[PDB]
This record gives sequence, structure tokens and C-alpha cells, in this order.
Amino acid sequence: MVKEIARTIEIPEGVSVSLAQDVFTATGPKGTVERKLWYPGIMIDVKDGEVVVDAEYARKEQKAMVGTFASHIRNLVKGVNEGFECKMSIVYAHFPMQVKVDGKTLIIGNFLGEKKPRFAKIIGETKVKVSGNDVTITGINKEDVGQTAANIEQKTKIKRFDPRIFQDGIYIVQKA
Amino acid sequence: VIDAKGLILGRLASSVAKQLLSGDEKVYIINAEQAIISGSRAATLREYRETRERGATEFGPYFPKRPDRILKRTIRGMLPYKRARGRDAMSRLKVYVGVPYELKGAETVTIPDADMRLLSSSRYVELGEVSQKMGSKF
Amino acid sequence: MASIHRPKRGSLAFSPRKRAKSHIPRFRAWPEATGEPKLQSFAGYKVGMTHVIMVDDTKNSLTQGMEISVPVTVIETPAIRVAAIRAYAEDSTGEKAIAEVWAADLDPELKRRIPIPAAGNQAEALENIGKLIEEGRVSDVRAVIYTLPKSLTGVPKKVPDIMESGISARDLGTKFEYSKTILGTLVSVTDVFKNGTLVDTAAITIGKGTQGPVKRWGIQLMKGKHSRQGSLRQVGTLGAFNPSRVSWRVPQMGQMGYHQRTEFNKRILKIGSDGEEVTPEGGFINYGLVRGDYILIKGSVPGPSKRLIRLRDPIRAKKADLGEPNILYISRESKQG
Amino acid sequence: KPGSMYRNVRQRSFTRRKYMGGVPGSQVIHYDMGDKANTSFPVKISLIVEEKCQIRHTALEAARITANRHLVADTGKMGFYMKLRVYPHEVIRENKSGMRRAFGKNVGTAARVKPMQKIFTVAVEKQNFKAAKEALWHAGQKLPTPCRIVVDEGAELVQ
Amino acid sequence: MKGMRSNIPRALNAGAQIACVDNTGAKVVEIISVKKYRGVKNRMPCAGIGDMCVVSVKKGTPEMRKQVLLAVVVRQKQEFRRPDGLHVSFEDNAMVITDEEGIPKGTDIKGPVAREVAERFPKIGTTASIIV
Amino acid sequence: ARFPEAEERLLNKKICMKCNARNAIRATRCRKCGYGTLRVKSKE
RNA sequence: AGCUUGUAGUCCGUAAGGGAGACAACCCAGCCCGUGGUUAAGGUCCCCAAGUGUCGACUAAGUGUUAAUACUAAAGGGCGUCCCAAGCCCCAGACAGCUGGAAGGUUAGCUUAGAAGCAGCUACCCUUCAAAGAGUGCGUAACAGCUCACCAGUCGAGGUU
RNA sequence: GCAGCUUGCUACCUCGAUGUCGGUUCUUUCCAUCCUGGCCGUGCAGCAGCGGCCAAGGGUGAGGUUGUUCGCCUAUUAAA
RNA sequence: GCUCAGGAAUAAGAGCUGAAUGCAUCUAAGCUCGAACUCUGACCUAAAAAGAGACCUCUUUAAGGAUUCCGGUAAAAGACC
Repeated sequence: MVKEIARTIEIPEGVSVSLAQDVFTATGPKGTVERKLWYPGIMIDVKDGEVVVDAEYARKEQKAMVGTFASHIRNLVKGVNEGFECKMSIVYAHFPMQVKVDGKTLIIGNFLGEKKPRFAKIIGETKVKVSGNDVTITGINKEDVGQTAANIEQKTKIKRFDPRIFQDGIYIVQKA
Repeated sequence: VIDAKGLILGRLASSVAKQLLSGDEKVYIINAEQAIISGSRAATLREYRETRERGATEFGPYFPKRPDRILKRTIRGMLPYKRARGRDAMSRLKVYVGVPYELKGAETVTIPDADMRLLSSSRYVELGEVSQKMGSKF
Repeated sequence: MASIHRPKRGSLAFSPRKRAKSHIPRFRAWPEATGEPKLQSFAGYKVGMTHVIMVDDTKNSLTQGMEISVPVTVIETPAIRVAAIRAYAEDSTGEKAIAEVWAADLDPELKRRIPIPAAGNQAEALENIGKLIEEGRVSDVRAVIYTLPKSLTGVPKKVPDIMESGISARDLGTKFEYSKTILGTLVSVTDVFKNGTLVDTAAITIGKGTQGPVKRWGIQLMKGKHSRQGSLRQVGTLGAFNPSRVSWRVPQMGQMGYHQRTEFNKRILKIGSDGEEVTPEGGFINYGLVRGDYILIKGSVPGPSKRLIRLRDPIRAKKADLGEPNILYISRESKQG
Repeated sequence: KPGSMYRNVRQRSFTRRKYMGGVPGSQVIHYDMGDKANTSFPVKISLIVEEKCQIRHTALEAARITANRHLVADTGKMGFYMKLRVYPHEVIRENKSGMRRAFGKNVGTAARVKPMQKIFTVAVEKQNFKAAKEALWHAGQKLPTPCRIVVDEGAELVQ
Repeated sequence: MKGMRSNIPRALNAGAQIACVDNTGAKVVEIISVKKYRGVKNRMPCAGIGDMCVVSVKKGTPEMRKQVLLAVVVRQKQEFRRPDGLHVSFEDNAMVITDEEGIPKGTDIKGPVAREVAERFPKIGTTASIIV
Repeated sequence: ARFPEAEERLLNKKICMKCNARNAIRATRCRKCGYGTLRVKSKE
């Protein structure tokens, strides 16, 4: 049938979305988030608790860009409304990992017996909690939460040995 | 006094060079760091580091580093600068990073056909980015 | 052809190897301010070398705690005068001098270097600099200082040497206040450097005049049969057939020595006031005896005796707080023996 | 001895074997594969070269081997019919001193084919069309020319 | 290896025929190469006190002779400075046969050994009668 | 032991058979070179 | 082979001037002197005289910005992107996701005490059923939970070769 | 297919001379990388290998025979 | 005697978010890491940078420079101190 490129994003109540200049800004009960979403040939309008993203043209690049921008807007509104949570587990064989939070970084001491602790960077206002053997990562930005989890998982990489024997590290069990 | 912000580098250079060769004015260009170079950032950086590190730089080509001096070089490449006419043209041209204090508050102009919003994509970088990735302090 | 490789003869990190344009070393960088205000540099004159017996206090060293003989350079360091305060404005084109205030009263022998600035505007010059700092036209402040070699006797010259020094402070206002406090005063080397600390030494090296590539770059001589075929101390080849030119990287004869050099991490082993503690019997050869206050620098320093040596706080120091050296014996035996 | 040597057609034909001497025999043994007697195969595809080239007998044998192996594996021993239409008629010679009396000695045989000329034809049933097509693509990978497969019969039987 | 307290000039270069001063049956050994030594173009392998060299037994018993062995130089005529500024020199050069680990093949060492080798390889010190 | 949640991230990816790059478990083609055949990372 | 040796035409040789960056022989052109105009080849963003010319599309690779020329890289591949056409499925609801069962067959026969559906050679294995095979997976010394090929409800538009 | 670093083919330049091999000295460049740095796979437990990708900043040595290039051999070496 | 670095931006590569293609996807945009590379950063040189510089002081028949004299931290002549 008729192919429509335009996409619609509902604005939940309590959420104010604005697109002054070429920057999206969503304010919600859980916080405020700001992203840059500018692409020539793509137009974004905000109106009556509903954002519409359309492409002037209809080629595959414009279809992909309207899809990506609509998904980003949806993720921003979901972050400002209900947020995002990511679950990671701590597993080790012989050395008990000492995992803690020292502010905007996560300290991972005794990783595989190392005398120098690993440092994992925290992104944005992302709250990381080490609840014993697991890590919860809550935030208002899916980008920030996913990157914090990725930073943890990559800092806990065993870059030398056979992965089928050495499996120590911190691994995401649930994405944002 | 031309404001180079959001202007295509080569098209601004061509316009200014042809004006200088028409030869009735002194041209000042400000915010040379804010000029635009279309194309992918990786490709532009690759070509510009190649040009910067190319020559027999002890006794060969000496490609500049500051964005204003790079823009001056770009205009120089579009002039008969070995001739008396091109020498006068380059002598009548001054390029600045940002706005110099003496030209502060002066009335500027912009080339409508050099505007960057006529580009069809987002594949571009700024001359200031190129200069600072080549290691210029400005 | 399967070639044997060698590292290049000499360093191209000091090219062109020309004569230094002045007899005074100029500092191109100043380190970070990490405490109370003070000058970041001093200037003395190299006297000579001696050696001390000291207890190895260097942490983690194999010989730590035992007697070790350490060569030291003696540097005679009379008090320098803070002649002026200069303010620098930062813009896109770099730093520019924006203001300078000279001290009201300056030493009469400064006329051997420059016509003496009069006792004119100092209060209003300082208030102008304060206004400039308040309005944001000043990026930083440096102190112009000069040495007073007339008090020395191994240095024949009475004309002072003038140089800019950084001020170490946490903020520009603190820098300006400290510079106003120290302006026109006589600063001692204890007011710049403390004993046991690391410094960087800049100096003009020993001049050797025109030297061949063998001595100048350390190129090999011709060997065996080639040693007596007429090109013994002489480079084998100036270049290939193509490119049709002699590269600037080919070792060649030219000026050797009398360059500016910076040595890093020279430790101060003693800040002394009486030169009789270090002067040997018979005096230092071609210099004489120390009379004023002096400094002992662990190891060697660039420059010959009587050369002006500039000391600055370290810019690439590795080790943390080192301590006070335990000098158990300063050798004053005759250096001429 | 790369196939790029005797690949381009720059010369007249060289085939009259009674005026030459000592041509090595061709490596290609069979020219009809699969089920030779049956002719009621509905689908019938062919491989056509799209350039004017000379194909050596060794290249022909390699393509025949690969196509026959693929067809026998997929369709079975008698699930297909395969015909190699061209025979190596041109005599390839080589100059084995230098360039004096450079007229070469006969080193092999090649088939001089024209653009759009059929090289191999494979007949199969409806359900074996993709297997025949894949095998003939593999065969075309061994030839010194770009090739394309065309459906001769069974176009409506395939789609 | 473990650092020595003294500064040792690498005095013996490859080809030097040194007297062997233990009871292994080797009287004179010629230095072939120096272990753990990387050189530069045209520079002969150099060894000072405390260094381990590959040697060939030129004189001595017929069983020792022509064998490629490891030796440690224990005496050198080239002067070396102790940390406290005193310069030490021996009357001759002298080596002792050892393994890779540093254990001497001989049982007693005639002549004084250097304290530097005596500390770097403790078994040479125990084998030697006096350490200077 | 071998932990399933670690194994999911470490051993549960496809490998390109021409450039050895890791790819998603559902990927039918290599992202680096576009190769159409990918094998699961050999976990034994 | 910018190799060697023929043939037809035309050139350089002996051919200016204009244009291709320069170019013996490539394009215009064969050229007495001076002046004016209009054109050829080629070009019109600047260097450089004249278009930042018009219309309709493509390219994201600085690819390209290279009539001929020996001065311009191939086979193969691409769910990169833009087109044309033909099959099949599709609001009697396609394609992909969200759900719920994979209960009767068999533990099919396998020397050595033991791989009893994944070493293995073979089928109108159920009456009939909107639904369950002589076997698609990290895993089994002989057994299993945990994943499929299948019709079912789901939002609801094209999907696939 | 690439390179033009082997050997051929050719005869366009040089026969009113462009001094012929190898070594030595000194400088520079390429990457198709021997080591050093970062990665991926493994029939990768570790040690250590094997295969591939990026990367030319630094290093790539000392000796016996032979004029040798090349090659053989010796002992070091991260590699020679 | 002295002669580590740190930071930025990247290659291969590993990931996050993410559509085309409801799902998935390191990629098509976007984002984070990531080398002895590159840049910066502690070094040398550099107003002959033709945009041929900034500041201050002294003085305009002066300031100051050179020559002669006694020299050497310098030096082939010059120059330099």
C-alpha cells in the first residue's frame, strides 16, 4: 500500500519536548535530556504532545534517517519519563573481584589477581549500584546507560588468555 | 571584511580572489577557523596531513598551520602570486582567526553562494578542526 | 644489496647547530605553579667541580644508606635583583608584552647593560597593571631580574645579566601581589630553591670553534687501508647520486659548542653561604676562591667555569619529595695537584 | 603457464593439423555428461561467454570437472544432462636464440569462441534448476572470460 | 641480572685469551661472545667483571679443550670504581668456568675474586678462597 | 566453572571465515568484508 | 613491447598560428602584410577571455575532476545506492516480532559389559487430528529439562525470489 | 592480477667514453613487518606456537671460508 | 652527570545507541574506547614571519655604536664576551 516515511512519537503527560534551533530537549518527571538531531532533508516538528519526523525525499537514506531519529526521540522521551535500567552480573573463578564506586568511576580491584585496579568510566548522571554480586545501572539517557555498561564490560576484558577457560569479568545480563 | 563563518572554503577563496583581481579594495576575512570543507572528516584530515607532512619541509613546501594562514594559502593558490598583480592582491588581503580587535564591530558581509547550508549532506569539517588536528594553536 | 644498519651519527634534535645568539640561556617554557608564590628560576655562575662523600638517601637504590662519592658542580649564586614586572596578554597570535614597571631604585652598574630607567611612574604603572588585570587584558605576569656579578672575583665582568623569570602562583592576582612584594628587592637563592630538590640547568656549552664531522657528530674514521689513503677524518660520502643534493642531515663540519643546552633533574646537594667550605687549597684553577653564597649541584652542568648558569624548577621531574642530602665530607684538596 | 598468454584473439585461425607437426592431445575426455539418452528434460540452461576469447583445453576440462562434480552431487548420477558444445580446434603454439625464427611450436589446443556463444548446456528437471545454475556458475569461475547463464527452455517452469 | 654497586668498564673484547683459574682442567680460554650483550655495527663484544662469556678452551686438559663453555670473569686489569669513589684494579685478568645459572664447574678458585662477581653470583664467592 | 552469562557475551558470536572478525549471532554476513559465510565462534 | 615486418589513407620529416599543462606527427587550420568583425577546435569557479548557466537524474568514494594516444589496473564479489521487468505470498490478514503445545509413536536394529534419534546404512510409523519428524542446537559412559520445521490469537502493510 | 627488486625479449638514448662487480663510509626512502607496539582467529588450558589485520617511530649486530652478490656455518641476540 | 610521562585525535580491532529491514545489527547517521603512528607536551632554532612583530627605557647634534688600549668563558677571517 502507500508507503509513509513520516513517523509519530507520542509525548506522555508530564513530558515537555522542544526543538529550538536543531537541538531536541525533553523534560520529564525523572529528569531532563538534550540531544542534537540534525540531518539535511529531514524535518522535525513538535505539536500538541506529539512529535512528527518526516523526510522531504523518500530514498533509503531518508527512510533510515527518519527511523533513527524517531527511535532516538522515543528513547529520549522514555528516558525522561520512566528511565532505563541495565543489569550486570559479577562472575569469577578464583579471585574475588572487589567492585566499588568512587564517584564517576567504578573501581575493579583484584581483577584476575592484578595489583592495579581497573577503572571504568561512568557516563552522564548514571547511577551504578553494586548490590553484592550484581550491578544495577539506572539512568535517564539510554546512550549514557549503555555506554556505562559497555565501559564496565570492556574494562573487565581478559585480553590475553583463552576465553573458554578464563571468563572473569562483569557482563551485562540486561540492556537498557 | 568578509565573515568566513559557514562558508565553503574554495568558493569563498574563488570569490575573494576574483574580487582582489578586480582590484579596487582591500579584503579582510575574519573567523577563518569557522570556514567549512565539505567531505568526510577522515578523508579531509588524511589529505590535509598529507599536504602538511609532504614536502622536503627542510627545503621544500612549507604548508601553514593556523586556519587563517591556511585560508590565505588557499587563496594564494587561486592567484598569479608570482606576478606583480597577484603580489598586490595578496598584499591587499588579511585573514584573521575570529575577529581582530580593530575590526571589532565593523560591518561584515557574506557570500550567498558560499553559504554552507546549500550543501546537501552533513559530511563536512571546519578549518579550525583541521588546523588543531594538525597541531595549530589559535 | 643486504645492508648493515647503524643508528644515525649524532642527533638532528639540535639542528641547526649554530652559535647561540646570546651568552645567556632563554627559557621557552615555565612549569606549573604548585604552592605558595615564588620565582621559578635563579641564575648563578659556574665555578668548577669537586666531590662529596654522602650517605645514599636515594630510595630503592642498591647503595642506599652507604657512603658514596658524588661529583658536584659549585655554582656561585649572589643575590639577584628583581628589576621589573612585565605583564603578558594572550590572544590568538600568542603572548604579547602589554605593560612593564621598573623598580624605582636600581643598581648603578646596570648602566653597563642599559641606560637606567628613571624613578618615574611606579605607583601609577602598578595601578595600571592592576586595572588591566581586573579588566582581563593580562594573561600572566613575569619578573625581569638581573644578576650582580660585581661581588664575584672569578668572574671579571661587572655588567649585569638580565633575564625573565616566571612566577609560580595559583592565580594571576596572587602572582601580581607577589610580584609587587618582590619588586625592586634582592632575592637570595634560598628564596627560589631549597636544598635537596631537583632543578633544570640551562647554559651555553664549552665553545670548540670550528670542528670536523668526526668530533662534531661522532662519525667513524676511515679504517684499515683506508686510514692512510688521504681521507682519514673525513666523511665517506656526501649523498647518493639521486637526489642530486647534499642533505642537511649529512654530518659536516661547523660550529661546535657554545650552544644552549638544558639538563634535567640535577639535584641540589647543598645551599652554602661561606665559600671557604668549598674553595680548595690554591683556589679553583683560573677562577680563584668562592666568597659569596653558593650552591652544590649533583653531577655535571653544561658550560665551562665562569659561564652564566640558569637554574629553574624542574619541568619533567619524576621523583617526589627527595629530602635533604647528608653531605658527610666536602673535598677541599688542591684541584691543581 | 598462465591462461592470460593464449587468451586474447589477435590472429587468424590455426587449425589445419596436416600442415603443422606434433600437437599435444586434449585433456578433455568426455563432452556429454549425466543421462545422455534421455532428452525429455524440461529445464535447459546454458553458459554463454560475453567476450571474444580463446579457451584452452585445460580450462575446458577444469570447468567440465567442476560442473560435473556439482551436478552429480546435487541431482544424482543421472539427474542431469551436460553437453560441452565447443571442441578445441585452434592450435596454441609457443616460441621456446631470442626472436630469430620465432614461429612457435605447438603446445596445446584451444577453442576460439565468440560473444554470446554457448559453451556448456545443462538440461535438468524443474526442481534441479538452482543446483544446475550454481554448478554452472562454479564452472564459469574456471573460464578465462566473463560468463552469464541463460535459460533456454523452462523459463515458465522456473518463473 | 642483579645490578652491581660498582661501575665496571667492559674491558675484555672477543678474541681475548684469558687464563682460567679454577681446577676444571682449562688453562687458557678465548672469549667467543658475551651473554646478554647486544652490540652495534663494527663493535666487538665487550666484557667486564661480572659478565658471562661464551669461551673456547684453548689450553688445559684434552677433555676441556675445544669445548664451548660459559665462563665468568672474576679479575680484570682495567680499573673500576666502587660507589665510594675508590678505584680497584687487579694484577691480571682471570675467569672461572660456570653454567648458565652462574654455578662454577670448579671447586676452588686460586687467586682473589672481585666482590662484584662474589655478590652477583654467590656461589663463586663461596668457591673462592678470598674476595677482594 | 563456566558461567552462562559470561559465555553469552564471550563465546556466543559469529566469526568471519575470511577476516576472523566477530559478528552478531544472527548476522548472515560479515560487517567488515561482507562475506556471506560466518561460523559460530568455536567454544570447544 | 614506445618490439619487428606489411598494407590503405593522412600526417611529421619539410607545417606556421589557435587548443589540448607541456606534446614532431592528437583536434581546428594549411600561413603574403596591416586594420576591423564573426567563427573553428576547445573552454566559460579562480589561476585564465567568457556561466558559481538551465532542466532531469546519479555518485559519498575527493570516486572523479584523463577525446585519441601506451601517459588510463583485472578476474571475482557487494541485503552500497539508483532503475526496468517477471514469478510467488498478501486485509479469506502476507514478512518479521509478542504469546501458548511440541502429550500416541521408539528406549527404531548397532560386535566389544558401553555413544539405544546427531558414527550408521532405510519409510503410504499411527484410524484421524486447525497441532507432534525415522532428526535442525550450547549440552548426554546408556536416559532430560533448555532451541526448531508447524496451523492457532496479536497489533495491520506490503513481503519475498 | 600486482611489483619491476631474477633472468629473458627488444635496440628508443649514450661509442669526439655517463669509469665496469663486490666491499667500505654516509644519508634517505618503500612495506609485501624479522623484532619491538595494538589487535582478531585457533585443532588458543598456561608456557609456547600456527594463521591473519593495523603499524615503517626505533632496531635489525659480531664472527670462519669465498672477490663475491647469493649461500653455508658459528656463538650471541627481542630480532640478528 | 642527565636522558619516564601525561593529554588529544586516530589505524586495525572491540563495543554503545540505531534504523533501512516491526526483530536483529559496531554503521547507514550518531557515540565511547583503542598503538612504539600523528598532534600536543618538558628540547634546539626561529623578526628576512613583505601581515617584515610586541612592550619598556634612554635620547633627539644626543642616547648609543665602532676604532685604538689590556684581555678571554669566545674565536679559521669576521664575529662574540
